[PDB]
Amino acid sequence: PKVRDQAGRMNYYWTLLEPGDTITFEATGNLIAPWYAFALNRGSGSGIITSDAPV
Amino acid sequence: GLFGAIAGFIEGGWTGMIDGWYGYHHQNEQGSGYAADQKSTQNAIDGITNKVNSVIEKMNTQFTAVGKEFNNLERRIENLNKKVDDGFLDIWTYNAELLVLLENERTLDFHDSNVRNLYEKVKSQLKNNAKEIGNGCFEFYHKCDDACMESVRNGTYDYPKYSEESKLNRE
Ligand SMILES: *[C@@H]1O[C@H](CO)[C@@H](O)[C@H](O)[C@H]1NC(C)=O
Repeated sequence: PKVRDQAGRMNYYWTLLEPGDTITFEATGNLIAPWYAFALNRGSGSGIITSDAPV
Repeated sequence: GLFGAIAGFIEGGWTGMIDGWYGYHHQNEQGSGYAADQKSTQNAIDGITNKVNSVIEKMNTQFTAVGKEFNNLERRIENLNKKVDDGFLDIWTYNAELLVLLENERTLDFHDSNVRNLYEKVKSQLKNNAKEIGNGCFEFYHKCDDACMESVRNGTYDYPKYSEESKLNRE
């Protein structure tokens, strides 16, 4: 069935590319290509909360 | 109380002694007044402060620690998480309430002990140079001026000096 007017579906995928490594995309169709990506600095012991209180 | 003094044979406290937890009220020819017993009061303050500090000190901080999220095929692990959080909540709530109960009892009992021991301390200095009323008070069989009173308060009372005079008024 249709969701938001579309009977099609798109699946979303992600990966963390380590420094110095290479990622390769090959396709003969159906690829939703990366346009922008994000270089990340990692840190521990946090998480996500839900609140309507003002920051 | 366990030691029978506070709310015991000494029915009540003294709103007139503002400068210490324990101490003395005297009346003699020179005048009348309260004076805190500094040593026992300070020992009790240090002890109780150490108790409170020790309760708070043992809670090594919780470093950044958070809730976990789960998808719709992860109900079992979500529930494991909930079991853990709830279980810890049961343990810490029971322990905190019960610990506070028991330690409160101990603190009150500690005060009762300190009062009884101060009373018996004075009693053992004075012996039969005074008669015990029973309400925490001692009545001298000899004249006891301000210097004498202070000697009583700091544990330097001179029993032989006043013994003969005491013996004279007692008989
Ligand atoms: C206690 O008081 C008496 C009487 O004033 C005095 O002689 C004595 O030096 C005092 N003792 C202390 C512990 O200072």
